[PDB]
Amino acid sequence: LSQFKDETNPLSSLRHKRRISALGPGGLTRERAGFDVRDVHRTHYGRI
Amino acid sequence: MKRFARKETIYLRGEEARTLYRLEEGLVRVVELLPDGRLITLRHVLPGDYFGEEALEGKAYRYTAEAMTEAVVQGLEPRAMDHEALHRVARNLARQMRRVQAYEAHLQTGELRARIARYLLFLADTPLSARDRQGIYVTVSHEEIADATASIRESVSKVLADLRREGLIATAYRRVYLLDLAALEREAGSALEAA
Amino acid sequence: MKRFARKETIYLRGEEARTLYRLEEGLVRVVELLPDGRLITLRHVLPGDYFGEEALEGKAYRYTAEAMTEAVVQGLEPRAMDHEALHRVARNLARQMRRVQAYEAHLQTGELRARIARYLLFLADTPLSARDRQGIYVTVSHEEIADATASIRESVSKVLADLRREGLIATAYRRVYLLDLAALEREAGSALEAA
Amino acid sequence: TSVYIEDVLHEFSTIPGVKEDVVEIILNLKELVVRFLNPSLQTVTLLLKAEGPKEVKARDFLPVADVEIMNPDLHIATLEEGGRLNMEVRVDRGVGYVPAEKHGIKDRINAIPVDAVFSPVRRVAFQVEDTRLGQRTDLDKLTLRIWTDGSVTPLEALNQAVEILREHLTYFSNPQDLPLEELGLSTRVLHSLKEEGIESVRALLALNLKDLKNIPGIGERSLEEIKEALEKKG
Amino acid sequence: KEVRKVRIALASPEKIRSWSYGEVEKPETINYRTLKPERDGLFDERIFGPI
Amino acid sequence: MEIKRFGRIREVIPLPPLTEIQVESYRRALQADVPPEKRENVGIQAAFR
Amino acid sequence: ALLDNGRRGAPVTNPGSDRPLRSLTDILSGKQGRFRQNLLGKRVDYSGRSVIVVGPQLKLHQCGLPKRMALELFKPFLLKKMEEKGIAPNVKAARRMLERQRDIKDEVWDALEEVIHGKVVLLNRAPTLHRLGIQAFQPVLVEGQSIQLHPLVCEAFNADFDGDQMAVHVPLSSFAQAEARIQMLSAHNLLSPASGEPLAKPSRDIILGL
Amino acid sequence: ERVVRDSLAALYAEEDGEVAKVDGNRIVVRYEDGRLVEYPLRRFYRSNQGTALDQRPRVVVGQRVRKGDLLADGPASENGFLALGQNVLVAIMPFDGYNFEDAIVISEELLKRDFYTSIHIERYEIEARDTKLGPERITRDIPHLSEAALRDLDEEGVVRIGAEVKPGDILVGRTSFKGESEPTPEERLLRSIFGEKARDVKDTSLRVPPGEGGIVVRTVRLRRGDPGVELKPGVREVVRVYVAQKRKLQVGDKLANRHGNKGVVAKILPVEDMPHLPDGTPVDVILNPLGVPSRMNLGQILETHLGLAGYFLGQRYISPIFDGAKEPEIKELLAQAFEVYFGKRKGEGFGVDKREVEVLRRAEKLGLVTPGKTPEEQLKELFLQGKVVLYDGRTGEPIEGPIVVGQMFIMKLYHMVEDKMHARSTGPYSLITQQPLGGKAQFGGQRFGEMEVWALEAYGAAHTLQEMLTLKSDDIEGRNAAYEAIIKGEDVPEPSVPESFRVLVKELQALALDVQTLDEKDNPVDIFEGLASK
Amino acid sequence: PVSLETPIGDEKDSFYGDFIPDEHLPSPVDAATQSLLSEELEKALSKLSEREAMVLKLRKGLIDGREHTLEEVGAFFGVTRERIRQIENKALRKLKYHESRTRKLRDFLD
Amino acid sequence: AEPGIDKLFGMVDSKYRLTVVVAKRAQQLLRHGFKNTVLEPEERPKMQTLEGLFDDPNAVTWAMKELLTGRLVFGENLVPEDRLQKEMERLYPV
Amino acid sequence: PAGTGSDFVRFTQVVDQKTLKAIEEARKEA
Amino acid sequence: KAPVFTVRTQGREYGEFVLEPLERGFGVTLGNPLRRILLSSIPGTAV
RNA sequence: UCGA
Ligand SMILES: [Mg+2]
Repeated sequence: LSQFKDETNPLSSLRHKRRISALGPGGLTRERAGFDVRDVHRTHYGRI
Repeated sequence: MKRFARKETIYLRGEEARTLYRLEEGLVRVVELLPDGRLITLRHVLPGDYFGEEALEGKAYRYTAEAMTEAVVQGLEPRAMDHEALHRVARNLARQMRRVQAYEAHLQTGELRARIARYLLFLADTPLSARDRQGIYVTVSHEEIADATASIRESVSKVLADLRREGLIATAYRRVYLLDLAALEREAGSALEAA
Repeated sequence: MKRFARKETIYLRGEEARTLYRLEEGLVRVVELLPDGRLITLRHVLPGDYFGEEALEGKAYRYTAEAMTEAVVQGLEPRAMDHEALHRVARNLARQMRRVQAYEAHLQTGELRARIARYLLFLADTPLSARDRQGIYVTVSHEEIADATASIRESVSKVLADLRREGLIATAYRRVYLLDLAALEREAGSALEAA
Repeated sequence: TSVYIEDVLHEFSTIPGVKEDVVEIILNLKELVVRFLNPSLQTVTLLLKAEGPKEVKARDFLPVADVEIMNPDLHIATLEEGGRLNMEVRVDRGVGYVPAEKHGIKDRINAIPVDAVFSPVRRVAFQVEDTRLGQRTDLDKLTLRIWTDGSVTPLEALNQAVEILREHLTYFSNPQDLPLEELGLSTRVLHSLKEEGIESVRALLALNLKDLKNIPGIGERSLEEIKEALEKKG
Repeated sequence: KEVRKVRIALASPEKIRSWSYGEVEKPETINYRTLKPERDGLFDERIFGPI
Repeated sequence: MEIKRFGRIREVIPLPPLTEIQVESYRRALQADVPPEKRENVGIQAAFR
Repeated sequence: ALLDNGRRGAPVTNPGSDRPLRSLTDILSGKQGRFRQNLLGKRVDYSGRSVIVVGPQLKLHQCGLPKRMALELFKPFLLKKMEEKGIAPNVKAARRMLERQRDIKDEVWDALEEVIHGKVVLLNRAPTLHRLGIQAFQPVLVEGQSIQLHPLVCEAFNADFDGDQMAVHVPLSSFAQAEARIQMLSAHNLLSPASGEPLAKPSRDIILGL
Repeated sequence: ERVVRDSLAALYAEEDGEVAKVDGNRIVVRYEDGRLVEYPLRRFYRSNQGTALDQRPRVVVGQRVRKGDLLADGPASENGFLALGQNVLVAIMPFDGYNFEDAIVISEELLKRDFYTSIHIERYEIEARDTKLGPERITRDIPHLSEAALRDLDEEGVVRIGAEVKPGDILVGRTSFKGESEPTPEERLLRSIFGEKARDVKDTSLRVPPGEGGIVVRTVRLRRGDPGVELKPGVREVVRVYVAQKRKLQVGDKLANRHGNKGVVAKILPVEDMPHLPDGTPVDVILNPLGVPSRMNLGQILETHLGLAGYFLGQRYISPIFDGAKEPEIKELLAQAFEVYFGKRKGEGFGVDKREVEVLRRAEKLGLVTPGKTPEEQLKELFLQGKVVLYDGRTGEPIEGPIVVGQMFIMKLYHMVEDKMHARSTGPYSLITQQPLGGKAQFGGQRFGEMEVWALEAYGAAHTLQEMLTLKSDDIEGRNAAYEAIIKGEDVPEPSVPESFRVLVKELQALALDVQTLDEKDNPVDIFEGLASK
Repeated sequence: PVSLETPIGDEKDSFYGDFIPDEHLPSPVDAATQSLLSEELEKALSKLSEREAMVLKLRKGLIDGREHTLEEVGAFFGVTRERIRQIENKALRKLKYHESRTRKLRDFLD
Repeated sequence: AEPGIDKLFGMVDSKYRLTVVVAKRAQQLLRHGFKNTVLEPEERPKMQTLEGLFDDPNAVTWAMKELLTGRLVFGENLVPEDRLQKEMERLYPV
Repeated sequence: PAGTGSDFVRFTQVVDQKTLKAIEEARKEA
Repeated sequence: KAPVFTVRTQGREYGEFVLEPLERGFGVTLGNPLRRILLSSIPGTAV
């Protein structure tokens, strides 16, 4: 979850700080994640 | 800046003359190698002297430069010299011309004994010389003396042996001690330009 | 600018070196007079070469310059030379260093016969040479040959007489014709740098 | 084609007292239009020295003979109190567009090569309109509109263009001296003749009797070989 | 000779000992000071050959 | 130069601080600008407790 | 643990790490195992890679190959050629000369043109789904750092120019060169091995114009 | 604006006040409070991805500023607004197949005026440490090197600031004490022939990798025993050299817009070859229309139209998400723009062109304009559709139909050919596998994987495949003999057993499995060649 | 020490040891260089007479792998030490001259 | 496309046999220095240098053209290898 | 064992008519 | 330098004319006007 | 984490 900062331009780092990952320790692996988790939920409206 | 060991060469004949050199410390010899294998000393490069002169006019070195002692030399780019540098080079080259012509005269003046005495006295005024209890001395081989007295090793060794029997000099380990400066001076007749 | 006749001197040893010279036409010799009275040729100055170099470093000339032919020389003031002139002087002095070292090597290489052949072949490439029906020739005396071959007149005359009897050369009136270039080339072995 | 600014080592440097960076300064210098009055003049070095709270324009360049600045109102750099701008720019004559990497021109060590936009012509448009010569209709009327930077005149540019086109049209006309070093002559001949300011048989031919024999290296042994060479080719 | 076949089979302790150029009697690898391999160790030159 | 903006939708509030998701989180975590006696039981404090 | 770690019970790890130690079994098997990584495939010499660019002016059997890339790929051949021509005394000097980029003169480029004459190179694009994922092209040296690809083969590679990259390989032997020029040449493979239908065919802009 | 403001890259004024000083390096502001605050500016700093982050002052000395007013612009920003690229004049049309499959054609004019030019800085590092063989030293004195090679190095061996370095050039000089070894008899004879003693130290100098290089903008040196600095154990000194380069847009570079349209630059044409407006204005970028319909991103088209309107009206627009400028208003703006684009010409004393008449004919044949209207009215009708008359710069003849031309915002992405171009003849190999390394940074070779092998098998190219599996990889004797053969002009020799197979065999032996290579007579064949059995 | 199997990246696709070169085994270039050196050495030695070439080969270990001393080479040719050292020196000198002329072996001096 | 590739495929029952013939012939040409060619001085493949027309260095091109001429004979068990090699070294030394 | 590596086409020999005839004469005179 | 102009003709009905080398862009600069003139302005006869 |  600690990543090398992406600072090609201000928007890059700005976006990087606002990103949300389902991976990492205490979370999904890539094989664990099926359709249910990657899908766009109706509740994502205004949030994700 | 670059340091060279004894018998190590700074540059070889026929090799690209891209660099001009100035001797900072030690003694360098400029020599020519014949097909028959005979080596001849053409001139002596002393501290402050410029050599590798071929870099100023040609494309390749015509003669071989060999360090006779531990030597410190400075590399220089010919095309990058200012008025002052060219002045120093000109003056020094003139000095080396005078000394090489005097050396020319020396090579054809007097018998082998005189030439050997004169060369020893000359080396006495070079970085090839030093001093201890036994007296002043020069670190030089019989082969080099032969190369710089227009003769071969054997005869030089003979004459040096004569001088040992006469008490003028003493020798061991490529090291020759000049015991009687007056006698050597008388034998040489005329002195050789040391600068 | 000044013209000099054969055997006339441009400057003498021990005289004030206020003037630098450049040879425009002819052939000049730089020589030294030894205590025994022997005259020795130290180096050859060809058209375009700078001599009287002592003016650039010292106060007086150290050696004597004698014209071997009708010669045209140009006087120059050392302190009034620009960058280009200093460049030319450096290049030419380097060339003369190379040639005087080659001459040095020549003086100690081979027997009298070989040295004489080599010197004749060298002179063949100088303003001292010319050609007619009999063939190519050089205008030079036995004495001068002795001065430039580390020998004495008599021996030179003897060797030249041998070469004349063998048909390699012919001589009269200080004038030597080279009849067999190939044979002379073989006698000399290695050529002497003419440029 | 080149720019040197005092105490400035490279293009990415920054100058104390000056607002604009070096890159921006060079960028501004790219807009400079320089007119050479002398047709034989192929290069000029302009010098500029300014300081204090002033906005440096093109006029501030030290005037040079036969050199006219067409756009003296062009801004270069804004200077502050204690700000000092001392620079030399090299302007050359050329054609087309030559990038900095291509020419690599440096008057001195700290000199910065500049992208060279040589073409004085800013814009070219042409209009074709209907016209009639009494009896024949649908005839063409050609109008050429040319915008330039002022260094060359539109008429001059047009004339040069037409001349180029004509000269190129001439190429449809025709349907369808060796180096001595290679000649194989004597080694002494090679070295001497070469380093004697000549490298060909043409020059050897130019060398008259009071020239060839004057050479320090050349004598009679050389003349032999030379003659032989002239016997092989004629 | 040309390789036409590759056989795979279990290896007897005898065969394993025939492969072996020596026994590794020590857990040591290389000396911390000299950096040279330790004798009878995993990197011993006496067993596996000269460096 | 002129700037002409379209759209009739009036937003009653401006965009939130974009890095607040980081800033406020870490600020809450450290409680550095909060005097020790007035600290809430959260973050580092909660860890110690 | 030594033979097969993790096989039975909890995998033994180094101190201060959750990473299981790598045993012989792990070395032998798996995507990273000896078989799939180093045996059924390998990293290779005389290979390169770059971004692809459309080459409409190219012939079907040609591709644009950057001069620097070709200089590296054919480097030994170039050394030999530089030895044949008087550019260098020997191979060592030629290499010493190629080491510095500023020591490179214009005759060596001509030499490089001489070297690659009649020879072909292999272009590859991942994923390589069928045999046309690799094709042979006669290289035409071009300025620039981009590889130029012929349009017609774009379908077989499923290649496009949104930043796709391709790899280049140099067949060394006379046999390999023969195989590439005869069997693997793009112009010699015009039909799909699957359907028998033409693979190299007009598409996009070509179809549009016609 | 808000993105730039929250980004913190750009600099703003804290309170109301007056600007005291404006410099390249700093800006001093005097506020209402009377307090004098000095803000230093970040100049040419190297980001994580090697892009240059630098701030430029947008204010002048003595300027009155308010609270929250812009003082200095950050990187990738223009007057406080986000600048991710440049605004270019784009034409949507195929061009000689150079636009094929999303490829992009650009004008050299872009390079001329320094559009899409970017600054990039790379960081190089080298350590000199204590060894058991003696200390590593960073020095200008490097064995067997000419003065030409050491030219740009200072007394200490570090390259001088402002020097131009190219591949092969020395950045930091370093010598390391040679490991002990016995010279071959050949080396003995050579040493004797030249009469030169073999030097104790070896040249370990840090050099510029292939494809890189530029101008040296900074040098940092950290020694041992100097105040404020301490390195890891064993390390005497560390030197860092920062090299920057000006990158012009070139063939192979990647461009993209905000609508998902992306493509690589395949061709840079001279201005005379570029399609142009009747008034002589050449376009900048040529985009293929084939990319639009399948991708279904129509935003770029509207951006092109509104960009045209803005190009002629000399203004910019703000179109909010989902509530923006709709078609009618854009048509209106297009009319207002057409007035300037045409009315000017008519005032200049010029009428409609013949080729414009022909194009209009073909246009009414396409049903784009209504038949019977004047040429001017028809040109206006086309201009309202975002299409204009375009002339082919090569022929001078117009394009047979009206073409969409307008201002588009296009960005230059981080993927550039200069970074990605790589090639390898021979080089470093792996420890265990003896196969070439991976990656450009290690000077590695390309991976020939399972599927590639499948391809070669399907081609029936057996000797090529064998080359891949042996001579170009882990066959040591094979690759040596191959290199020697190629440099000697000989044909390559028959390959040998790949080392990874021997590794496989020994690893299987470690698992107590006996793997035996057999001949046709089932007799053992030794692939270890006298080495592995007693 | 650190594990060679230390993972690089968040994928299991790469190891640290994969990025570590082998400095021990000589690269193709080195072998080629040595071979060319031997061949140029033979080329240069073909100038010399058979006896003085055999001398050099015996002294420098090109033959039999061992360096014979002046006494052993002399005993092999049945001649006095000083003489064999003299012809060795002369041979080496001629080698220096031929080298100065041809410049063939200079590039192998690295 | 390679010149006469269809006709070359015509001469063989298998493309791979064509490849083998071409490769081996190229090896012969390289080994013997092209002096064993079946081509005529006007049939020799040319390459344009800066100087002018020179002999094509590529042996595969040579082999393919030679094959196209028809003057070459290819097959299995035509002659023992040693005898072939020695007769070739006798007719065209190295 | 496929393509040019297949045992079917692998052993194929090439020979020019001149050398072929030479070999033939050599084999006839034995 | 002055470009070479090469001509290869078959009878009186057909011809090929090569001009090389030319400066960049001049190929079509020369090529286009000649094409237009040859088709339009070359004098001839017709029924 | 990227690129295709
Ligand atoms: Mg793609």
